Amino acid sequence: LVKKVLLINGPNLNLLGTRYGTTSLSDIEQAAIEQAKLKNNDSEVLVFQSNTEGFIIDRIHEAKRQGVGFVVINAGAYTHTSVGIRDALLGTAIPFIEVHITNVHQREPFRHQSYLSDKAVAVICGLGVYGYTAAIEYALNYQL
Amino acid sequence: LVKKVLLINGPNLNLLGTRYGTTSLSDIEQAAIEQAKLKNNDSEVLVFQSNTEGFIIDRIHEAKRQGVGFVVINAGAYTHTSVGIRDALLGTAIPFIEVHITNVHQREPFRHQSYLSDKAVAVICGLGVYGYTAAIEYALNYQL
Amino acid sequence: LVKKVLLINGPNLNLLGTRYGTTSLSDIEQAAIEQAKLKNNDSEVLVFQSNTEGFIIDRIHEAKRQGVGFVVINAGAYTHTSVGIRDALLGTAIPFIEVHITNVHQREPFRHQSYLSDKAVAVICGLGVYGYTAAIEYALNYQL
Amino acid sequence: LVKKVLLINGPNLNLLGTRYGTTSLSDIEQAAIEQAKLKNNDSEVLVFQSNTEGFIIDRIHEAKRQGVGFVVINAGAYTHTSVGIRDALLGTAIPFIEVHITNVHQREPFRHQSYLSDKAVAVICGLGVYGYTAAIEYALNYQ
Amino acid sequence: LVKKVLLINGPNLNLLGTRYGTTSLSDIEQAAIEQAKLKNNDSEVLVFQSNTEGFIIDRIHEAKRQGVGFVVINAGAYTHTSVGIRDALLGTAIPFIEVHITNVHQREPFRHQSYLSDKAVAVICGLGVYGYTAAIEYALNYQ
Amino acid sequence: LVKKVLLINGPNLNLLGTRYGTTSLSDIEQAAIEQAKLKNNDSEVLVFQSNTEGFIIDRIHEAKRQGVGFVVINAGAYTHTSVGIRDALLGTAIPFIEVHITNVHQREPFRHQSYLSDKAVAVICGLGVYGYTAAIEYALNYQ
Amino acid sequence: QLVKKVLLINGPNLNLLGTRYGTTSLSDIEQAAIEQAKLKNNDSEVLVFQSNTEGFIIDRIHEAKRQGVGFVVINAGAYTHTSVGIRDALLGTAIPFIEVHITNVHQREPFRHQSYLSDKAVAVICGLGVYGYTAAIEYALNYQ
Amino acid sequence: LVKKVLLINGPNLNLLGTRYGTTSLSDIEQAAIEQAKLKNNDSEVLVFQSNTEGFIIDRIHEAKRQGVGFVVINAGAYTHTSVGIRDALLGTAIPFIEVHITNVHQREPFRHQSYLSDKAVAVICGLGVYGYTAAIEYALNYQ
Amino acid sequence: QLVKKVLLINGPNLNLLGTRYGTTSLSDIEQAAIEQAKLKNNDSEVLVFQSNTEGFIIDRIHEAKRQGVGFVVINAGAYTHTSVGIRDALLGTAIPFIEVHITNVHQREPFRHQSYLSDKAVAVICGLGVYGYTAAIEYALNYQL
Amino acid sequence: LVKKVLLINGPNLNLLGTRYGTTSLSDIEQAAIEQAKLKNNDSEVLVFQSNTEGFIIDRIHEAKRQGVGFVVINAGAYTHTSVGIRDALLGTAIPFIEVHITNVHQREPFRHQSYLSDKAVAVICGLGVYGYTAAIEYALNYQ
Amino acid sequence: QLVKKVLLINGPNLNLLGTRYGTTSLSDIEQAAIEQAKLKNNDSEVLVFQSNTEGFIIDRIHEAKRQGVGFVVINAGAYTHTSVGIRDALLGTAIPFIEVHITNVHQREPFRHQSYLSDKAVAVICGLGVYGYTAAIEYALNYQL
Amino acid sequence: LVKKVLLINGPNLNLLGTREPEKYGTTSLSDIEQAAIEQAKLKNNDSEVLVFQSNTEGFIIDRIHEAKRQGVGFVVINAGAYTHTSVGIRDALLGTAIPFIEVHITNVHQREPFRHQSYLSDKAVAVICGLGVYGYTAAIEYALNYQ
Repeated sequence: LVKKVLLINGPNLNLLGTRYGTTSLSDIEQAAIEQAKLKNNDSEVLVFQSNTEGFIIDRIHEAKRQGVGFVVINAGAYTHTSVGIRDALLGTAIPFIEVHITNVHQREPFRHQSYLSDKAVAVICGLGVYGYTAAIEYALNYQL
Repeated sequence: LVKKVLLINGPNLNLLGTRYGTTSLSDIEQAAIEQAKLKNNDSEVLVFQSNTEGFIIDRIHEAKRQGVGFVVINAGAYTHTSVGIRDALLGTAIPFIEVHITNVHQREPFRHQSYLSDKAVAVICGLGVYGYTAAIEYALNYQL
Repeated sequence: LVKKVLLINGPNLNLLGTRYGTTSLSDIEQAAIEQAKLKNNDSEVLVFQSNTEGFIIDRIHEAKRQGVGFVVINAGAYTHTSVGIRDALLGTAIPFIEVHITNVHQREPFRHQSYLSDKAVAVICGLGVYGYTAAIEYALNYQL
Repeated sequence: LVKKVLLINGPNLNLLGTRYGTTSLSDIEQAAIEQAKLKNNDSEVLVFQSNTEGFIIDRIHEAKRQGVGFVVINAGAYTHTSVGIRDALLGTAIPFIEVHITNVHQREPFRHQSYLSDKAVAVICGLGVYGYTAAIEYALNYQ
Repeated sequence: LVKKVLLINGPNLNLLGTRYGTTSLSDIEQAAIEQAKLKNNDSEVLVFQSNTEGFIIDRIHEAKRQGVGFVVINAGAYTHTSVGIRDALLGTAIPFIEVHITNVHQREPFRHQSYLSDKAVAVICGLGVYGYTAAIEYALNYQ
Repeated sequence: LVKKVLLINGPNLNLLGTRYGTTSLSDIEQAAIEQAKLKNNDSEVLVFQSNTEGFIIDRIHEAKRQGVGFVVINAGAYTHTSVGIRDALLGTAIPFIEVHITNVHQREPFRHQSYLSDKAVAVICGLGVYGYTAAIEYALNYQ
Repeated sequence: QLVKKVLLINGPNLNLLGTRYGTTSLSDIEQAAIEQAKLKNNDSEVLVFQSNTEGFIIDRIHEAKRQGVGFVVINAGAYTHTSVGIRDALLGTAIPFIEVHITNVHQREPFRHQSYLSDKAVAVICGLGVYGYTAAIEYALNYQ
Repeated sequence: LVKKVLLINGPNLNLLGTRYGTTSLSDIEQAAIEQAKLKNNDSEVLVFQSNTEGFIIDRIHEAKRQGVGFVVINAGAYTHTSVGIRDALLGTAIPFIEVHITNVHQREPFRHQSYLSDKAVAVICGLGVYGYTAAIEYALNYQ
Repeated sequence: QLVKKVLLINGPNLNLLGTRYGTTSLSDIEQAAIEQAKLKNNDSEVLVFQSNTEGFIIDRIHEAKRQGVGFVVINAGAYTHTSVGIRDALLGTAIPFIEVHITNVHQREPFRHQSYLSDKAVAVICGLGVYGYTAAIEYALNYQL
Repeated sequence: LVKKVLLINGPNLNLLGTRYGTTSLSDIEQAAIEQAKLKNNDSEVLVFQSNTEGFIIDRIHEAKRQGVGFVVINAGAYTHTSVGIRDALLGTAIPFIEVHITNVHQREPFRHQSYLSDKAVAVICGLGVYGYTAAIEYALNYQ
Repeated sequence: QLVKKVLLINGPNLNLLGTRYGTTSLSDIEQAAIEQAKLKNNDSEVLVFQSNTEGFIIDRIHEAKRQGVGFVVINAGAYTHTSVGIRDALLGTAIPFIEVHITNVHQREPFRHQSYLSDKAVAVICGLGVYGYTAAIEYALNYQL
Repeated sequence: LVKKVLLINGPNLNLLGTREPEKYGTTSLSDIEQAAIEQAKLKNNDSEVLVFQSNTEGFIIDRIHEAKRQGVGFVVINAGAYTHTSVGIRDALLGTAIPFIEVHITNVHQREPFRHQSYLSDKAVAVICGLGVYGYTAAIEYALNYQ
């Protein structure tokens, strides 16, 4: 049963929500950190965001070294474009759930393809920032 | 916020799990009925399952006629095939979440297309039975 | 010269117009009946609606045994998914007209496919409810 | 309530029915001029036919200078090839109905694409010549 | 060795042959029943036909409840559109054979797609009604 | 047998050969006129070229009034784009042969599609200017 | 009035059955077929052919026509997906035919789903194992 | 470097902008004329507009004949349908720039394919009416 | 100078015309071609070949190079649509060629629209019936070497 | 009107033209800086180039923080592959024009897809370096 | 233990290298490979085959199995793009194989980018010139049974 | 002949040894690099192989530029994932005009269709794929012998 979970957010996700509710990246991350703290059995949620593909891959490599046992990832645009992230998650063999805040199926068809869905444990989309909470409950419940 | 959610499971879903955890349709429906009751506050989850497309359309008209304010739906095979169910939801104007117990993106490509996906609030898939639970949390916090 | 005409409407048609002018399914049916009576030569239009594919197929079967000479059909969603309805029409050998109240060509690409059009005598589409009236005028003047 | 309708037929339509019942283009046009005549209230149906794409565009342009409120068009072959005719109807903002005498869905897959349908108010096909009468009734009743 | 075989006919099949021999669904149902009697070894063929998808699914479910060990199915139209029936067969885990009386490959390219073939044990198409007999012979020898 | 043949050339072909040998449109037209005249049996080849689709359809219509019994056509770009010409040949019911001077399959993918080839008696393409001669022999021998 | 002379043709690689799933050999299938016919008291016959070379199979079909063969039962193996020349020879000699496959090709790589025989075959039996041939010979020996 | 330039506008462009600001085709044609007059070095910009494919092909041919060195062209609908125009600019060998007032990639995906882009010297599009000015500056500066 | 030696190849099943739609046999065609050259009365020649086997037609094309053949007129029949190998034989010996189809292939099943020859042939005549061959031979006999 | 404009150039662009006319990236950057000074009203053009997708994303976020009013961007390869750059421009809501020095439609089919075009204000491609000058002129005139 | 008996197969047209782009011939490549095994000095052997006829290459694969060939290195030429029959022969006899192209097919017509061998091959080397064959044989000769 | 060869390995390749060993083997990236370096040493004519690996697209592009500056005359590259996604790498290789060979350790053609497209293959001198680590050695022989 998983104690170490890493939340990753991809490009542009630092900009929520400067433009549709004031919910920021900082919020999501915090709520995730606190989610685990509150199980009080040393679960931990580590957090990372970047706009660089390679850096997200670097972070995933790091995660394995770190004994991270699950990843909740919202790869933002990189979902549609990055085989590299897919190969990283496969490569280090860490199970993961793909999060999208909005319903991608509502948008441009290029967004309906993902390089993560078919290898994710699960894909949550359009559940809002709550979608990160649901993934993290799943994660903290998953057998090593 | 919503007070009346309706859970629909489509064809074959009565068969779980006769064949991969001995978790029944019956269990899912129950857990959900409970989920709302435990919210203390006049929330309620009605349940339906049919093998027949027409009858599921019928149930969706029925749901509007009785003020159902949100649907959580696993259409099973019908996700890939039922334009009629999409139009029943659209035509009654009830928001909905598509559930899939398993991760469809892992399966045959025909199962990658859904006629519900681009009109749903969200689509949760591969989160196991838990996915009904998170659809229901969301539903019960959705404003009318 | 055709006496017995059967108007069929498909799934969700029961629902006009509760959401765009207060023109109900019931109205269309009535108008269609009166059209045939108001012809004075013992013409007649029978009416049917269902949300179930199988039921529409059955109704087309009895329509043969009942000697119906022509069918005017708004199949609603089943236009795009029902090879059964198509085969029933071919199988009983009743000529038909496909009706769409609104212009399907304005809508999502999937709705441009029909399983009726290439077998229909005509396709009227976007002419509003008057679509029915023109189909029936045409029906009534077609040679048995 | 619309009063000035223009019936447009595209290429080859001049040749019905020289090859399935003696019904000429000239009949369809006459029936349509007379249909408005009978409405009894200062409706009018103007008629046009050409085999030239630019000419049909030219016509649609002048339709708007003339205050045509609605078009009923059978673009013939141009249904499947003419973005310009689509753009003319859009550019002058005249609502329209698309008519085909026979049921194109019965014919070659190339004829299943139209550059009109998705901008048309309605599309009637396979209703035979009655298709035109039906479009006009509709036209004469619109906003 | 399999003792209980279910024969399912889909939508419109009740209509053979009203219009291409004098062979009805009732006949095909009856051949099939006798065929298993004649074997002598308490084999059994149960029959079903329905126009409704959900009802054919409902039946496949019942079929497991009943110990049916093989299904010979001519899904008619539903071969091309019914993922629900596919999942019923997979979900009850009853091995099956897809029959078509006529040769689907000779027809509209949409009829070449099936939701059954890739999971069927065999597909027989165009062998006429005998198509059913072959499928039952095979059924009655499966382990 | 056919006596009256119409040679049509589509857009731009007025410009051979100004850029892969010196042969001009009026050379080709000359040769066709004489090919038929030199039969010595009151055969006749009429010639036409235009850059306007509409006018090429007009001409194919006149050709029917004229009793023209076969058409040899090189439609230039219109091959790839004009259902209207297709439908004029079909609508007047004149049989025709499609001629491209250069081998079109050697060129851009779009030029592989034609709206004439599936309705033509034949397609000669890449046989140089002589393609027009072979088409006219063939024409002049048809029923 | 029924067919007497029948040609069983098997294509490339089929000599190799079953040397890798159970010891039923090509010669087995060929002998069973010969004996199927003789067992009819009535002068039917099965001729047998196998070849790895396309041209030779096409030559054999020409020869079959010279010999007054009224029906071919063919398993073209790999050539089913690649030989227009074989399809054109059956069409060319106007001999009817049933296409056989021992295993269910629909189960396999999508390229194997397309045939140059199916749309001109009388029937396609595929996946009925070896009995596939037997049933094709019954049908054949009963044909117009 | 190039002295004589032909600005062509295709179907429907006569209508700008009667319907989205008051810049008329005529304003554009003028500015372009004036643009080349101001260079004072003897440049010149001829202008043409038509709704008929054939006529634009004719015009392109005459421009060759009168030593036009560059063509700035907004073909409207014809970009997406006219292989005939492509073949005219190719056949008279005159370099050319494709202009679109509005950003075409924002619209219906059919308007994404163009039978000019891939042979044009440049494609300017969505830069508004200035699209024409820059095409011409570029034109007037070209070997 | 001009091409003096021309090989006519016919592919599979074409031995069968017209046993099934006028009595014009494969042999009639080959004779006619042979006669066409002889009649230029100048030491031109048409050599004729037909097989049902892809390999053998590839072989024949190789031989043709050895023999100094300078042009091929080919009706590959069904191999038109399936045979990369014939295409590469013609490319690899670098003999120029004309594709001939007796009937109009564009009138038939969509798969017959594709050819592995058309984009490398000097020309493709198709639908001009048997005269297709005569025309390809006139062209070939006038081609510059 | 806009005062602060950002010139972004993507990967490989620092290599011009080290292989097709000596015009370096520096040259283009200065021209652009200069264009704005000479407007004499404190318009300002900022410049940035990177071969790293993440970093161009960083830059666009930074531009927003700096109150950049408009972006003129040649994303080089990243045009065809980077949903991230598009979402950064969408995310910060800075209007932009896409530049390509060469005419990309002349090149491989993949270079015909852009993840910028349908969201850009305009797309200039093939005017060579003047392309940047035009995009900047336009930019500095945007309200 | 390790593969002792390797079969080198070359498909249609390859017999014509290099008659048109450097003088290296089929025979050269064959000889080179025969010697490669000889030098290992451990009773390894390369057998060689070329044919333009598909069926004959299918037959050669069967014969190989009967002979106990344990690896095939094949440049099918054009048949790569068109022969399910060849593919099914290597699958059928279960001999592991490597697909060679002398030149880089990915640089050529798009049809040449599809192979019926690649997804079943151990590796595919292309554009590595005639060395391609040598690299394939080195690998073969180290492959465990 | 060529003297300076640059071996580039793309993202994830640094995990050779651990990464998906059923598919990629258990020889580390470091061993592949050392083997390459020594391959050139042994040609005994002052050939040299230089090595580079990054998870970052931009960094690989930077490196390819750096290589023209240092007179590298040939590239042997396993772009990893970037084979299927990086037009930018392709443009860097084309912009510096350095010849290259595309290496795949596994046979990509047995894998997901996405992996059958490459943005290097059609411009590479050769593509070697599925020869496992030997792949690298053979691309390096090829380079060291190239004009």
